[PDB]
Amino acid sequence: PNQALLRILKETEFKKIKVLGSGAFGTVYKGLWIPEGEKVKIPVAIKELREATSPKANKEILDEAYVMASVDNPHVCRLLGICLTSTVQLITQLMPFGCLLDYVREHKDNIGSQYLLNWCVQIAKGMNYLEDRRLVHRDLAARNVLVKTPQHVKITDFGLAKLLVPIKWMALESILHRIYTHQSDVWSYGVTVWELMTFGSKPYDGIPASEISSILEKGERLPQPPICTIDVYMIMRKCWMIDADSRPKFRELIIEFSKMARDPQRYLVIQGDERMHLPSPTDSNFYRALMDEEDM
Amino acid sequence: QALLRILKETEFKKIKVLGSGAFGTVYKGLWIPEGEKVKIPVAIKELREATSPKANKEILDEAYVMASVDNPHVCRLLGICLTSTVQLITQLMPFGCLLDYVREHKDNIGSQYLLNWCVQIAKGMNYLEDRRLVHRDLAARNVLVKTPQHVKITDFGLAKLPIKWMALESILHRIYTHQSDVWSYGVTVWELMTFGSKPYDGIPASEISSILEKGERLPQPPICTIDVYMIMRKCWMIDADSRPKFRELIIEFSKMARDPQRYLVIQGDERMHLPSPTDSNFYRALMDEEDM
Ligand SMILES: Nc1ncnc2c1ncn2[C@@H]1O[C@H](COP(=O)(O)OP(=O)(O)NP(=O)(O)O)[C@@H](O)[C@H]1O
Ligand SMILES: Nc1ncnc2c1ncn2[C@@H]1O[C@H](COP(=O)(O)OP(=O)(O)NP(=O)(O)O)[C@@H](O)[C@H]1O
Ligand SMILES: [Mg+2]
Ligand SMILES: [Mg+2]
Repeated sequence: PNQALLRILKETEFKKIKVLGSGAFGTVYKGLWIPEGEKVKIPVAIKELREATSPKANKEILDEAYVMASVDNPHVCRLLGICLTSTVQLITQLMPFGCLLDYVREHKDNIGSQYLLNWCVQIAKGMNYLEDRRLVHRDLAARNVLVKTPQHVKITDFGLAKLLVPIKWMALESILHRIYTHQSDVWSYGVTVWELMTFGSKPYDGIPASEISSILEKGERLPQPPICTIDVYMIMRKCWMIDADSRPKFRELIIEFSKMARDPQRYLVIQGDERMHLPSPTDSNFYRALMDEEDM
Repeated sequence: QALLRILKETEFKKIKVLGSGAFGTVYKGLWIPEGEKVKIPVAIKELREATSPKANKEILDEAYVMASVDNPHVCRLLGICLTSTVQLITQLMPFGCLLDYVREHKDNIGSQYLLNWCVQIAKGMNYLEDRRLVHRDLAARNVLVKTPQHVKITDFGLAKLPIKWMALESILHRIYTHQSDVWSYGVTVWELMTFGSKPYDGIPASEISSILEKGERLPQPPICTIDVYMIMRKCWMIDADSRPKFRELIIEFSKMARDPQRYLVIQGDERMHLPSPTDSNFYRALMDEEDM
């Protein structure tokens, strides 16, 4: 792993200036990195991990980080820099749009089927890249897709679970036997797609994680999203098959959700979809040049 | 046409006043995507002379061209807003322009850095020559820094819509060709090698065209060997067809950047900053995702 792809930061190089949110693994501040000997202050995203439980040695952390920093894909967020102190602080590119989950919740009325189906494509491509790299995310969820632009999404918090439980997003084998494979990540992908098709609903609402394994071991799955058709749900329902090797491979999902994007009026049904905002070329280039710029 | 976004004056909102010049004024702007909760830092250019609907037609037409300059080393016109007066939207560069940068880093700036900016500025200018475009307003002030290791040329085609940088023929006959930009390039390079000095300082603009014909040229920058100043001087030939072409200055500078100590003599060059691989990937990943 290119040991130059991860830059070691001294705590004096950057500043916390805001709290964007917290999760099971740490707190994420919006940050500013002042290049040594420069008057500019560049927007970053510091995530401070919480040690528990229980802690890795400084060297082993580096090794895992050198791997998270070696992630090169248009749809997978890469670890830019790290900071070892009394705590460990990860540094990534600041995403102003926030996570995808929050995005749809904000826009439950404005999304077109073209958008949704495309995000499933981008997430799948991203997960596929990770799969091809023999890397297991472990923690895939719609909260963990950041929106770079409304038409470009990426995946964060990769391999954090390896350093340091999202029960309602885990496949059965992960819950019961701590098994984590590219196929368990597929199940999580299914839940994520569910989250998207329901404009930010909560998986198993009211049902305590305590016994999610129970309902699952009894064949209980999530409601067929209101806007989905059978073609689509057949796929989701396939991602949640107790037999792991029965679930779709990511490369196949790319093709599946791609084929569906060819005519999104067919696989998805939405209020103003007949006339809802499709990404215009002249609009997309503006977004890309000003905010994106990365090869994809 | 997809390159130029006609912005509604609502979408964007000026904020800080970054500066003013010959062609207009610059503000730190904010593009607020119509349906989004995001505020995104841009760079706004309010042309200093107002404009009417007919001049607008001619303006957009150039604006499409400016929107099409797709080069890592030349700034692209992202969006435009026709109103009482025309407004242009480009990327905002926190590092500011290359001129103010050299002056506030005289002692920090080493061989490798200077000789590289030159190469880049040549690449950008060569791109404009390859596309038969005439910059007209080249100067260290027009060359923006994206990262201390990646510079870009701005205010292209703004002239079509400065004496001390202009070529002789530009001053005496308002002629602007690629070789006349090669002249402005020479002065630009000079600006840098002198860590920001003013060209022909103490000599009134109206009397600049004069001294040129008597054979007066900017002095050899204190840090320049003859391999370099020979090139700067060749850019200032009276015969336009005699000065270097941009495709050549790229080569000749690339030659020197592969052995910086020799062609540029700077005190404390031995300790001077080397752009480490990691520190670079950090800048690129964070700021310039255009593979610098
Ligand atoms: N690069 C980023 N840019 C902008 N916001 C970010 C970025 N990374 C994380 N966030 C925000 O950080 C907030 C919460 O931090 P986080 O640690 O990701 O919790 P989480 O991912 O929702 N829960 P978890 O599954 O345990 O990681 C999320 O809502 C994200 O929107
Ligand atoms: N994209 C940008 N990002 C940051 N600053 C910018 C950007 N574009 C222009 N500026 C600033 O705008 C300020 C004023 O420049 P301007 O009004 O274009 O005239 P100028 O730089 O003197 N060139 P000129 O046209 O010959 O007057 C400069 O100091 C730049 O630093
Ligand atoms: Mg997250
Ligand atoms: Mg300028």
